[PDB]
Amino acid sequence: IVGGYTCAANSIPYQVSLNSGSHFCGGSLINSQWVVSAAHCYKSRIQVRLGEHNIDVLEGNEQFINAAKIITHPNFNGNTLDNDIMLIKLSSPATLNSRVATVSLPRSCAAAGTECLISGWGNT
Amino acid sequence: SSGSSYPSLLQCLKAPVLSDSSCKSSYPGQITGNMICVGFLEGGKDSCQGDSGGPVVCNGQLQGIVSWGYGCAQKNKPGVYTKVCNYVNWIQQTIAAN
Ligand SMILES: [Ca+2]
Repeated sequence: IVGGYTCAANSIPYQVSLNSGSHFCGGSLINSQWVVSAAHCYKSRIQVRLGEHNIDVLEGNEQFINAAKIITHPNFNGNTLDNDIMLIKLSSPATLNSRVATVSLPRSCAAAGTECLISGWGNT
Repeated sequence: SSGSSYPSLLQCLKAPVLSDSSCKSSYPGQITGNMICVGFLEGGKDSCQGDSGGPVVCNGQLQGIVSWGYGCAQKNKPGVYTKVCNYVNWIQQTIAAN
């Protein structure tokens, strides 16, 4: 995130970090077993790190759960990034609490001009 | 772990959904109906490498997944996001069967 601010710790409780040695992508927890992410973040093995704020320091709210299934959209186009969506099944259910929570799927598309919240550990 | 260039702490950004005509004119020939632009045409504020897969949440609902862009925070090159309101059935049915 370029030009953002630091989120209040654990104020984005649906945000996860995808880790294969180090952080490489984000995701969103949509139920206790499933993270939605981007298909171009696919790796054959992924550790999902929930409850994170500082991804370099153990703070005490983290849950580290390896993926059991990684499902890219069948019509993902790796050249154009069309259908860039992926689902990750946790090998055990996350424990939902005040720092690890789900985000609702949309009930309709957002209107142009709607204000949204974007988050991640990407380059600043 | 954040390695060479990522931040340690989770970053946040408030940004508006952009019109489809703004999106297509920012990225001629590259925008499908499964993509939405979110951000600022004046640049300066955007998602970037390492953010992909992460959320765009509007009014409590996941509307976007960080996907791609030309550069980061560049003028007339807002972030391009996977349009989640196209995929609720894919998501629910894939979860239900797996
Ligand atoms: Ca941590």
